[PDB]
Amino acid sequence: DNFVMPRQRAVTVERERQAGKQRDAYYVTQRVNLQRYFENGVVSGAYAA
Amino acid sequence: DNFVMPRQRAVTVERERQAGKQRDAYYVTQRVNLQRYFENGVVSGAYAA
Repeated sequence: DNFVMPRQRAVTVERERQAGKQRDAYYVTQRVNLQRYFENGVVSGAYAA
Repeated sequence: DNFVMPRQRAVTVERERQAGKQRDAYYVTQRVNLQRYFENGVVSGAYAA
């Protein structure tokens, strides 16, 4: 529960038809992040060094 | 009446979508000029010195 991902825009596939070049360009963008409410709730384990 | 408004095209708004930069480009243009039939008809009063 401590960690939540925020999002401004989802995954969007917008196509652009270039003409002088016969190719069609596809653009996919996304606005996301990962933050936690408070500074706790995650613990890591590592080998003995 | 000595002055005129030579005009070719009026004020036009062109909307362009540039998907590569994901900008909306807006262009406004017009073609105008100022002319007089004869080389006279004006007078201006300036300050001293």
